[PDB]
Amino acid sequence: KLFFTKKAYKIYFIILVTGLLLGIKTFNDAAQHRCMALVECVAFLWASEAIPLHITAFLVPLLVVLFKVLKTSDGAIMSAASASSEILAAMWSSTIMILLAGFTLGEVLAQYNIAKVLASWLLAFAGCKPRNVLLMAMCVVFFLSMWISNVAAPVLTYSLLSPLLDAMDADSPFAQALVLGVALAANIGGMSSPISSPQNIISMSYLKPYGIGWGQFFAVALPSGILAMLLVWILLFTTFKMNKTKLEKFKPIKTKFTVKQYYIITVTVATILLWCVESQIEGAFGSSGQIAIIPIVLFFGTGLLSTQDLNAFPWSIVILAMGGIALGKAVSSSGLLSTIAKALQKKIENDGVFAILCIFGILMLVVGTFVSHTVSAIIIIPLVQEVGDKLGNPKAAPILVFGCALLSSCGMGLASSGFPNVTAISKVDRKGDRYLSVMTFLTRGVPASILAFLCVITLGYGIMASVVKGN
Amino acid sequence: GKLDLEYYALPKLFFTKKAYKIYFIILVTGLLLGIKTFNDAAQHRCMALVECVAFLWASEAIPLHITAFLVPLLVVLFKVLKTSDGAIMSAASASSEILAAMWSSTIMILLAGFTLGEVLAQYNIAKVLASWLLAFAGCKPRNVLLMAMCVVFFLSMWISNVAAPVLTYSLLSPLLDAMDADSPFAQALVLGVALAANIGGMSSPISSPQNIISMSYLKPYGIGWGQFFAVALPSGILAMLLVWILLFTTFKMNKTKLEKFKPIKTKFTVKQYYIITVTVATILLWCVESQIEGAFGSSGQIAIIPIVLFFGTGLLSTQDLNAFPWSIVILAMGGIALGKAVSSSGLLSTIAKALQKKIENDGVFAILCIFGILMLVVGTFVSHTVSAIIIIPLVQEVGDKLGNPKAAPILVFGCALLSSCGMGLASSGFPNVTAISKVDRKGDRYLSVMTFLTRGVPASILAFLCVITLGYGIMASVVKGN
Repeated sequence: KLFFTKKAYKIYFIILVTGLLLGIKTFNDAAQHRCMALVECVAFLWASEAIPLHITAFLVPLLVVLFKVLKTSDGAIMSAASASSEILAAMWSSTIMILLAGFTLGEVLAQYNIAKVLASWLLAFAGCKPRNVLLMAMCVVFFLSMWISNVAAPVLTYSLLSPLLDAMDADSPFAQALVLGVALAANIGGMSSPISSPQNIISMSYLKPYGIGWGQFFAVALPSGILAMLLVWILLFTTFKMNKTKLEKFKPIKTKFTVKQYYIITVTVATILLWCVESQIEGAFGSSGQIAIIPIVLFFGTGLLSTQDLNAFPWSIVILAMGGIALGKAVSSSGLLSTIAKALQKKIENDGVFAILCIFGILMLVVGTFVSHTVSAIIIIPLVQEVGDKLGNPKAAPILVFGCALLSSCGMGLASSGFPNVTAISKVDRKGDRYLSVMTFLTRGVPASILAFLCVITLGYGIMASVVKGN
Repeated sequence: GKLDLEYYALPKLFFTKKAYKIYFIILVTGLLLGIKTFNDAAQHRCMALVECVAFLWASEAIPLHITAFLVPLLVVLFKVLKTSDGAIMSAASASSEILAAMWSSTIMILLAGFTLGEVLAQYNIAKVLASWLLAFAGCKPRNVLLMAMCVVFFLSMWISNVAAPVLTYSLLSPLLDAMDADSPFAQALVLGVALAANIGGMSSPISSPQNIISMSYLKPYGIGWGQFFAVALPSGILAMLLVWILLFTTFKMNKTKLEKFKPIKTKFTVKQYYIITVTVATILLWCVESQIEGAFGSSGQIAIIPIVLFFGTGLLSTQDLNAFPWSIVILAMGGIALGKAVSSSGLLSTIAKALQKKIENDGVFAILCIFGILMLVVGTFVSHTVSAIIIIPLVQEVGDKLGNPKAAPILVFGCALLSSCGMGLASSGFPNVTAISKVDRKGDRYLSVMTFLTRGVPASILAFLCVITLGYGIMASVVKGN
C-alpha cells in the first residue's frame, strides 16, 4: 500500500544511514558523534523532502532532546528536561519577529494599493524585456538587503512584484525564475554592507581594530557582490528560458495618495530607517526584533489589518525558520563545527593566505548550506583570525577574516537554510501550487553558490590585496 | 480596504470609544511612570508596565494578540528585566531573554491540541463519539439536555472547549432548527452548551489554554494528569449536575416532544483507527510524562509526536497549519513574557511579601476564597486566558511564601480550576458569544441578555461552590506539599 512508495523508501534510507552513523564511532566525543548523526538526518530529510519541510523543523527539537546533543557551559551533557527548555527557548529570536514585520509590511503595502504604484513605476523603468525585469527585481532585493538585511527584504520585494506575479501560473518559467532570482539576490546581498547580515556585523566588529572601516568594507564587498549577482542573473536568464514570453507594457500610476496611504508609507519608511540605524539605537530599542513590533502594533492595532489576515500569514515559513535556528543552536552548542574547524586549522597552518582562504571558504560553503551562516561565522572567524596572527604576513589576519566573512554567505544550495530560501520555497501560486521545488533550488543554486565563491576569491581578493593595509 | 478617512479637520477616529480607552490608558501609564509608586525603580516601572498591559487586555482597546505582541516591546523599553547580580540589564540582553521566553513547552502542547482537535473532527471520529452518546440519551427532554452537557464536558478534554460547542450545535441541528424560539426547551441557554463548555476548561489540561498555562506551575509540586483528573472531573461533574438542575427547574421544559438520536453506524477504516491509536498514545504518554521524563524531556517535546505523525503522513495539509488559531498562540506567548517580566523585576515578590504580612494567620481556605472570588469576577469581565495569565503567578508566589506546606499547589490548582468560571455575563468567551448569536429558524436571537444574566451568574456561583467544597476536599486529600 503506502509502505512501498518513494517516500517510504526515502524514509527507510534516512533511518538506515542515521542508525549506522549512530552505531559506528565517527567522532571521539559522544555529543559530537550524535550531533553529526542528527545533522545528517535533518539535512537528508530536508534535501530529499520525504516529509514536508516545516514538519522536519518540528522534528528538530524532539531529535535534539532525544539524541542528547546539548551541553552545558561546563561541558557536560545537559539533562532531558533542561535540553527541552533550552532548544525551545532558542527557536524564537529577533529574526523571526523581523520576518513577521516583513509579512505585515508586505500585506499592508499590497492591500492598500501602495505596492501597485511603486511596482508600476519600477516595471516602467525596467522595460518590456523579460530578462530586464528579472535584473530589476534582483537589484531591488540587493539594494534592500544591503541595509535592512535579507530577513525581511525578500518579503517586501515579493510584495512589490505582486502585480506581475499574481497573474502568472506556477508552471510559467518566468515566475519560477523571478522567485529564484529574488531569493538568490537576497542571499548575495547579505554580504554587501557591514550591516547587511549578523555575520557581517560580527566581521566588522572583529575587523575594526585591524584598520578596516565602513568605507574600505564597501570597496571590497560591493564589487564582488555585484559581480556575483550579475553572474547569477546570467545563469538564471540562460538556464530558465524566461525569454520569448509576452509582458504587457506598464505605465506609471500618477494618482495622488491619501492620508491613510501617507500614514502607511510614513510607518513603513520609519521602520526601514530604524532598521538601517539599528546599531545606533541598540541602547534603547535593543535589537531589530523589538523595532519589528512598531509596524505590527501600528497596523493591526489601528484596524488596518484584521485578525483574519494574521491567520492568513504563511506560518510554515516561520516554522521552517524555527527549525533552522534550532539546528544551528544544536550544532553550535554540541561542538561539532568547533571540532571540524580545529581539525582543519591543524591541517592548513603553514600554507599561503590564498590556500587557507580557499579551503576555509570551501568548508563554509559546505557547512553553511546546511548549518546557518551566522553560527558558522561565529565559530570560524576567531580560528582564522588566530591562523592569520600565527602567519608572518602582516596582512594575513585581516584578509583571512574578511574573506571568511564574505564566503560565509555563499551557502545557497539548500532551500531550507536561510530566510530568503525559506521564503522562496514556500511561495504558492493563486491556485496553491508552489512555484519552486527543492530540486530546482539544488539545480540552480549550487552553481550559484560556486559563482559567489569564485567572485570573492578572484575579484574580492584582488581588491582586498590593495585595499587592506593591516598594521 | 477603503483608502479614505472621515473627518469632522480632524479624523473621526480620534474621538471614539477605542480612542478614549487608549487616551485613558496612556494618561494613567504616564501618571504611574511619573509619580513614585515603588521604592525600587525597576519595580516601579514594572508596575507601570503591568497596569498598561492589564488595562489594554481588560478593556480590549486593541486586540489581545496585539497587546501580547506589544508586551516584549514595552518590557525592553521600560527596562524592567534584572540580571542575576541585581542590576538593570542592557537593552540588547533584555531583547534576548524576553524573546527566548515566548516559545516554550506550553506552546507546543497548545499546538498539539489543535492538531488532535482537527483530525478527530475532520475524519468523523469525535462526531461519532458524540453522536452515539447522544443516542444513548433517549427521548426525555431533561435526559437529552443532561446528555448534551455531559457530552460537551467529555469532548472538551480532547477537542477543547472552543471546537466542542460548534460540533454539538451541528449534531443538534435537526432538533434545534425544527424547534422554535418560543419553545422553552431550546431557550434553555442554547440547550446548555454554553454553560457546559464554559466549565469545559475544567475537563483536562488540554481543555483550555488556561489549563495549559497553569500546568507549568502545577508540575513542580508533583501535580500531573492524575491529580487533574482526581480533582477536576468530580468537581466539574458536580457543578455540571447543579447547572443541569438549575436549567431544568427554571425553564419548565418537561413538556416537549423529542426523537431518539440515531448513532452513526459506520465501520472504522484503518486510517481512522490510526488516528485513535496515535491520539491515545499521546494522551497516555502525557499522563505518564513524569516517568518517561528522563528521555522525552517534557510534554512540550511529547506534543511533537502527534504533530509529526499527523502532518508528515499527509493527514493534515499545510493549509490546516495556517488555519490554526494563532491569535491564541500569540496571546499565550505574551502572557508567558509578562510573567517572566514580573518575576524578574521582583515586583511579584514584593507584592506577595506585603500580602503575607497583611494577612497570614488565616487558614488556606479563607485565602483561597478571597483569591477565588476575585478570579470569578475577573473571568466574568477579563478573558479567562488573560485571567490565568495574571492571577496564577501572584497566587503561586504567595503560596510559596506561605509558611504552610501544600498551600501553594492548593491555591494554584484552585485558581486554575476557577479560571474557566466567571461565565454569567455575556460576551465573556467563545462558548457564550457563539451561544447568543445562535438563531432558531426565522425567529430572532432566542437567548436574550436578560436570560443569560439571570441563569449564568447563579450557575457561576454554583461552580464556585462545587470547587471550594468538593475540589478543595479532594485536592487537600490528593495533592502533596514540598
